Amino acid sequence: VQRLTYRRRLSYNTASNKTRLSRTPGNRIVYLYTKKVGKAPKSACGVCPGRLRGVRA
Amino acid sequence: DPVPYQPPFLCQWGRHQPAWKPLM
Amino acid sequence: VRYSLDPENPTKSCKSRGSNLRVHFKNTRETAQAIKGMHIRKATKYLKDVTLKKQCVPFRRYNGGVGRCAQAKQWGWTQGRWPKKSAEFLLHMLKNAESNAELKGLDVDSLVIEHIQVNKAPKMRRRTYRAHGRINPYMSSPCHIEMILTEKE
Amino acid sequence: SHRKFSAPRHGSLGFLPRKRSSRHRGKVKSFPKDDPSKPVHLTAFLGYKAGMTHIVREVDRPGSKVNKKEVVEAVTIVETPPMVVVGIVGYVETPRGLRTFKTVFAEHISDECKRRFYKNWHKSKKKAFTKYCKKWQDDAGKRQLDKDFSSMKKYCQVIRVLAHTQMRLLPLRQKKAHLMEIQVNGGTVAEKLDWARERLEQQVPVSQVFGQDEMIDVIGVTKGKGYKGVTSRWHTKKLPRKTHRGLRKVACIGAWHPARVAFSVARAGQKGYHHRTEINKKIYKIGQGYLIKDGKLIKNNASTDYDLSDKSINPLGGFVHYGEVTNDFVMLKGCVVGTKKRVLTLRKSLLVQTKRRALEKIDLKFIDTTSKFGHGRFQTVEEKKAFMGPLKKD
Amino acid sequence: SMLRLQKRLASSVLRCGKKKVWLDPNETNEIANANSRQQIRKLIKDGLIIRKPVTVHSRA
RNA sequence: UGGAGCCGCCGCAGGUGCAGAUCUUGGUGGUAGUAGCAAAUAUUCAAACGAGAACUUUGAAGGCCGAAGUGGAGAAGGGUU
RNA sequence: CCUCUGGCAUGUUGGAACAAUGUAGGUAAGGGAAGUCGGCAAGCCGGAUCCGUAACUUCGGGAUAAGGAUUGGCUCUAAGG
RNA sequence: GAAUGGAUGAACGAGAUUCCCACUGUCCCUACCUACUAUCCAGCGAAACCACAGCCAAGGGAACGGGCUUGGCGGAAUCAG
RNA sequence: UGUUCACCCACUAAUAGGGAACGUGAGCUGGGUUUAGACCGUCGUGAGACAGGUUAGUUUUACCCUACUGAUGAUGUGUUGU
Ligand SMILES: [Mg+2]
Ligand SMILES: [Mg+2]
Ligand SMILES: [Mg+2]
Ligand SMILES: [Mg+2]
Ligand SMILES: [Mg+2]
Ligand SMILES: [Mg+2]
Ligand SMILES: [Mg+2]
Ligand SMILES: [Mg+2]
Ligand SMILES: [Mg+2]
Ligand SMILES: [Mg+2]
Ligand SMILES: [Mg+2]
Ligand SMILES: [Mg+2]
Ligand SMILES: [Mg+2]
Ligand SMILES: [Mg+2]
Ligand SMILES: [Mg+2]
Ligand SMILES: [Mg+2]
Ligand SMILES: [Mg+2]
Ligand SMILES: [Mg+2]
Ligand SMILES: [Mg+2]
Ligand SMILES: [Mg+2]
Ligand SMILES: [Mg+2]
Ligand SMILES: [Mg+2]
Ligand SMILES: [Mg+2]
Ligand SMILES: [Mg+2]
Ligand SMILES: [Mg+2]
Ligand SMILES: [Mg+2]
Ligand SMILES: [Mg+2]
Ligand SMILES: [Mg+2]
Ligand SMILES: [Zn+2]
Repeated sequence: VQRLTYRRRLSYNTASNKTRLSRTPGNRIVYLYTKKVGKAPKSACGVCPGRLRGVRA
Repeated sequence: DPVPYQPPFLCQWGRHQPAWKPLM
Repeated sequence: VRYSLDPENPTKSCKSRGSNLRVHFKNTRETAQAIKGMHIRKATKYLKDVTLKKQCVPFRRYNGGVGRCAQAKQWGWTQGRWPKKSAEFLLHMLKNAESNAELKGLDVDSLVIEHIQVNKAPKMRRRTYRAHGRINPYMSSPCHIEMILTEKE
Repeated sequence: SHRKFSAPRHGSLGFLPRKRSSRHRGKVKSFPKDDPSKPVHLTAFLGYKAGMTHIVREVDRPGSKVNKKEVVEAVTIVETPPMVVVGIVGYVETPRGLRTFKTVFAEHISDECKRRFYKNWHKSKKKAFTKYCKKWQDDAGKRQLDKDFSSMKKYCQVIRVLAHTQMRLLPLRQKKAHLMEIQVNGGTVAEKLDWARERLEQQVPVSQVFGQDEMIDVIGVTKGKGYKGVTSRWHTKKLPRKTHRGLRKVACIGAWHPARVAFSVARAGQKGYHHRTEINKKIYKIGQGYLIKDGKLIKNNASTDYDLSDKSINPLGGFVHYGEVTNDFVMLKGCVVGTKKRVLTLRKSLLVQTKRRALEKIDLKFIDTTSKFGHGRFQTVEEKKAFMGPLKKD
Repeated sequence: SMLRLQKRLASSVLRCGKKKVWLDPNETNEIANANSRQQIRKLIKDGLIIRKPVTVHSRA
């Protein structure tokens, strides 16, 4: 059980500071900072709750 | 080190303290 | 330098002093009054007994709150304590005085301490923080010691 | 103002120099008065407190509900070996008091008596009485000592005798014997001094001093308890829990204008190790020590005419913190002052004991010699082995 | 005589506590002259300092 | 003792005489080698260095914080610690 | 609360005895608030399972009302994919 | 004394009072044990306060004296309270 | 009852009256007087007042001199001990 730290200086649980656990070839676990989850575009009609298909979100 | 300042004024005896009161 | 009570016969008398010695003045004066008048070997044995807590030093003038012991009945007093730092420092000073007598060419085992004087030194100031945000002095009181041995046997 | 609720005083005003006792041995302050009608005898003796036990006896006073019944009694065993007389001392009555006149020691003084004259028996050279013992085998020295005896016989009014205990026959650690003056009360001064000269260099047992069912006085130093508080010392009232500076203290000493603290105000200090004399203690039995005619005679200590056992007053495992009593002893009703191994003076009574409670005879029925080192439940070794049976360690 | 530097360096190399760094008490000067790692690493490959095992915590 | 300026008389002038003012500054005593160095369980043995070891270091033993820690890293603040 | 990883030497000092009065814990035969301005402090009960739960009420509660029984270890049985 | 609101009122209150059941040193009536102090010692070590300093009875006084008067008397240096 | 007083129950030989800075807060408590917060009644236009009532309201320091309780001691007895 390795209690590990950050690798940056923002020491708060901000939306720009979301991490994920990753195992390395050095046999230790480390934080990797996740990219923020983007969303698919919405139609110009304004009447459909779903998002468009075929476009990379 | 700097010169120590004078001991503060302890608002010790007055209306608020019941530890010793005169005839009133 | 000058001393108090200069010796009558400086040929058969040696001298030794020490300035700004960070000891306690009262303990040093009491062990100096205990050591004053003895032979040099009896004096070193007495200071080793003070260090090993076998013979004590009677506190005769500065005896405020000083506990009693059984060993002070050799001196005819009630209070008694064993000043270790004082005994060691004016044991080193007797070692220096014996070396000075050896340099002058004096007989070692015939030396009697004729004069000893313990004066106060300039105090070493420090502080202590007490209640309600106040700062009071915390003053070391060191001593100047000077002594003369004389061939008296 | 005055005190609202009247209350008696905590503590006695008579017992309050409460210092530690300057003497360790219980000193007689008042010997009984002498009249030249009774024969000469000792009025005091000196024994060591051994322990405590029960006594079951028959009650024989009429009018009580406990008439012709059986009670238990708390008693003190005091081991009292026979003392050795090693000197005499004379006293003359002066308008300033009662002054000693001449002290004549004996020729052959034992080493136990010689230990008292030294504070350090090891580093000493044992030189006491060496030029005084030479004053006996010569003509001029014995003539001067006989002239001193004649001067004492002419001029002395009160004769005391110097007797010391025997520390050889005792289980105590110390060997320094206790010496004591005992005033010989009896006939005239000449017959008194002749009897003391006869009893010089001799043994004095207990039966020559005290007898059966006698009301005597106990003199001794209290068991010391140290620097105690005023609540333990004067038995004052405890302050309640809500107090700030303490609740085992004396609250008010006294008033403003002078009631500054007096001898009558209770304070904290020395409790115990006080000289005390307590009167009217009844002797139930003066015992007999271990004597040999063929083997040991252990029966004559604790076997009564109702028990007919083979027990001595020594408990199972001996007396706790004292030792084992091998000498003749006395046994007093009640509790005496002092701890174990304590020197203790037995004095004859100053008051004419003419009461029913004082002159009631005592017939023993059962002497409880069980183990005092816990909750003992057997009287003797053979009874315990006969009840328990064979153990593993057999 | 003074091995806080060598114990801290051995902890940093072994990636352990310094609770588990066992500096050799017999050969003290042969560790005290090693003022750095790659000398303390030479002491590792010589075996003069040993990683102490984990204090056991059973599960039976 | 000291090492470089000073005084008497006739007149003139003043920031001209201290025992106090809970006086201002500086220094020093009794108290007094006294009160105290008592919040959060605990240290012990052997060796190295040295003139010197209860507090430094190393080894061993016993402990504590018990993963919302007496742990590992940041922000404000400090600025070389 | 105890232990592992990690950290430390008990928090501005140690040694010898275990006096009073203290500070913080406890324990007391018999009585149970008679103490005191005042049950102040202290003390009783307390988790869970099975029963049972009054007056009143805004019909939601009161309510864990009040009041009882049980609780350990070992060896099984039956049921729960 | 009636929105300077009157009356009733479930639940709630570190709000203020009275009684009862159990309970307990609050008490009768105190006792004992433990840890840290206090005690002594090695080292370090202040502060408030201080006319001079300090044994009382009575008298008078500025009308409750450590000092004056008349008596009682007083004996070195200190330690823990 | 905060009570000083008062009255009542029971026991008892009897439950007499008082003083010591209206004894006694560096001995305790803070109960009610007598700070600052509040509620009610009366008065005042009002701020506010009320020996009117109620409620919650930090009880500081001795280590100094004396006195006392304990402990070493001290002066003379040539020194010590009994
Ligand atoms: Mg597409
Ligand atoms: Mg401080
Ligand atoms: Mg501050
Ligand atoms: Mg009265
Ligand atoms: Mg209080
Ligand atoms: Mg017993
Ligand atoms: Mg001018
Ligand atoms: Mg001036
Ligand atoms: Mg101290
Ligand atoms: Mg601290
Ligand atoms: Mg770090
Ligand atoms: Mg814990
Ligand atoms: Mg501790
Ligand atoms: Mg430490
Ligand atoms: Mg700290
Ligand atoms: Mg009880
Ligand atoms: Mg009551
Ligand atoms: Mg409560
Ligand atoms: Mg209810
Ligand atoms: Mg109206
Ligand atoms: Mg109204
Ligand atoms: Mg005055
Ligand atoms: Mg008054
Ligand atoms: Mg007062
Ligand atoms: Mg007060
Ligand atoms: Mg109040
Ligand atoms: Mg108010
Ligand atoms: Mg003290
Ligand atoms: Zn659409």
